[PDB]
This record gives sequence, C-alpha cells and structure tokens, in this order.
Amino acid sequence: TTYKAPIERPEDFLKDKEKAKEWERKEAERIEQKLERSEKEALESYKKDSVEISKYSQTRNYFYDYQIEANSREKEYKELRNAISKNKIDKPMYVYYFESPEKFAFNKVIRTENQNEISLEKFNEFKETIQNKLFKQDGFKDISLYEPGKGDEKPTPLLMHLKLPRNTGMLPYTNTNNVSTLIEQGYSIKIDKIVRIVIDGKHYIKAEASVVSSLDFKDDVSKGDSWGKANYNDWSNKLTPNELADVNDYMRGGYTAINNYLISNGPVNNPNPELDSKITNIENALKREPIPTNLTVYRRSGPQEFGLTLTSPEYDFNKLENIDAFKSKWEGQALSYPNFIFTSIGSVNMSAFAKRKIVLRITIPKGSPGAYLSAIPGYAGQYQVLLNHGSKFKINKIDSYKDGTITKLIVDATLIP
Repeated sequence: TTYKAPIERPEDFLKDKEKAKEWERKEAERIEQKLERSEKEALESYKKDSVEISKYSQTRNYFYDYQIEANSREKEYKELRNAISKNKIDKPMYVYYFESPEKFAFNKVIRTENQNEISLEKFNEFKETIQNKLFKQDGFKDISLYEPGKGDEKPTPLLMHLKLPRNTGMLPYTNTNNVSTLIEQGYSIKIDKIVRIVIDGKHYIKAEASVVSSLDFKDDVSKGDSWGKANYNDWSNKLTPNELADVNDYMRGGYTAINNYLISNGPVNNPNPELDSKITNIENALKREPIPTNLTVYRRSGPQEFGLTLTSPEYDFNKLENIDAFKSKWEGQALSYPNFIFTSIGSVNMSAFAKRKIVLRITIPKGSPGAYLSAIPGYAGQYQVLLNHGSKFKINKIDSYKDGTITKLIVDATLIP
C-alpha cells in the first residue's frame, strides 16, 4: 500500500544524530545521481554565496515579470529550485532549526546569550504572540534532521521542530567537510505548542510547528489563472442575472462609487437604496462559490489603506526609523476594510501600481467568501480575486526589501473569518 523508499528512515530521527547523519549522507549520494550538470553547478555556487542567493529567493517574485527574467540571479535560483524539486519526500519529515524570535514579531529577549533560565513570564508572552497565527516562511534554507545536542551549534533560545508534509522538496547534499540539507520553504506555518526544554544546562523554547497547506502561485500567473478558471469558469452562471449584472458594473468602474460609499460610512449617514442593493448582490455572489482551498493572494496597497499619503514622511521606508514605526503600529494588529477588496493570484509588480510601497500578502482560509473575477471574459483586471466588504486581516509579520532604490514592505496577513 505504502511506497518503499530507496533508503529507509523514520518520520522523526529525534536526538539520534548517527542514524540521522548516516541517512542524510546516503540520501545526499543517492540524490547526486539524479542531478543535472547545471543543478550540481547551482549547488556549488550556493556553497559559496549562500546568503545572497537565499535573500534573492525570498523576494524575487515581487518584481515585474521582465525584471525577474533579466535578473542575473534568476538562473541560479531556477537550477537550485529544480535540484530541490527533484527530491520530493515520500512521507513526512520532522526537521530542526534555530530561529530568531523576531521572525514571529516578538521583540523582547527570551533570555540573553549568557543566561541559562527562561522566565515563565517571557515564555507566556511569547506564547501569546505566536498563538492562533499563521506565519509565511520563504526562501532557500539549510535545516537539520535531528534534535541539536551538547556538541552542536545552538545560536538562539528558540528551536523550531517543524513537520514537513509529503512531497516537500528536500535536498540533502555534501558540502565542504560537512553534510547539510536544503529546502526552499514557501509555506505557512502554525506553532501548535511551545515547550521549555534543557540542552547542556540551558533552557530553550521548543516550538512544535506544522505546515498549513496553501496555494501560493507567486510570480507564476499562468498556473494561477489555470486554477482560477478551472474553479470559476462556471461562476457567472451560478449567479442570478442581477447578481451577475452588479458584479460586472462593479468590476468595470462602479467600484469607485460603491467603494467611496462604503468607505465614507454611506450606508449609515446617507443611505442609497440603489447602492445598498448592488452591495448585497455582490456580497451574495461571493458567498456562492466560496474559496475552495487555502489561497495566498497579493494586493499592492495605497498608503491611504494604512492612514498615510504619498507625501507622509512615515511613508519613506528608506529610513529605518519609519520601518520600525510602521511595524510598531501594525505588527500583530487587525486591518479592517469597509469596501470589497481587489487582490491578485500573482505577486508580480504591475504598471498600474508601480510605485505602491506596501504589498499586502493575504492568506485566505478555505470556505471564505471570494471569487476569481478574471474568469469572467472581457475583464481588464489581471488575475483577480475579490474579497467581501467588511473583511478583517490580522497582520502577523511585516518584512522589507529593496525595489531598485525604493524600500518596500511585505505585510503578511491572514483573512479573519
């Protein structure tokens, strides 16, 4: 019933370092026979410039499609992505790695380098920060296959114990006097439980984490449009002639009137029965074929969405002070939208929003109201998913990147049911 792996291994090697490194070394040799010349060369370049290449793979998808094509770092990325994608795992693998608590927007110190005990106050504070949240992990990363011990490098007070699902690309490889295992990440994680462990006389927080399956097309708008059409090609017929007419009017210009009406508290301090009817029909059309799976969508936000303007001194993210302030005000907070939200299945930059500094990366839970509007023919909108009005987004983490000379932000948010 079950596939017989070429080299047998448990799901979790636990603290057994010998079984783990032995398996890792045999699989590194076995996988070497499957690789192309270009893929081995990519692995050699990775051994020399691991930091720049991993950094590139984290934010490469936020650029224009032609910029991604022209980027000299793209070929190395593609080869190293394919090298990993060749070895998709046959069954789950629990992996270990140290993380900075800052990756989960925890700004306090759990314990210092010299310290040995973690207070229950700091542990409960950390638990409150990571509970009921999904965090996006992205880019090339080396991980360990066993729980770190006394003779191992343990750079932080935080040990991640992550379960990688079946079919995750996982590449053990022989380095320069060591064996390592490389992954591409590119998933949402949830920290199910945090425990206080002790390794060589010091306390560490061990966070039991799992991958929460999600569809993330990133720069692959072709694969994303194929999904949207396979799921929403028949959507317009599921609607009443009036719901379809109000979706088309909204989609093709009526959004300006309706959105301003909702944003200016119109339904309360100036009701428009004609506009209220349109809103009700569009809301009901989004409840007809709910989002069928967890889906990551991207929105290039205007500064107005975060109470800013193009001339606000706080909208200058090239100043580390302004990045710190935006994160202080928003990380861990809820973002509420009175209007319907236009989002894309693709992360790429577009000429209509070229200068927009805040990229809102929304994970949409399965069953949420929403629809792939781009399945309706004759629509100018590129790879769009519309979300319901009055939606709330929990911001989990905010990151930054250089778009040429302009620093921009990536707000990793979850749609709240």
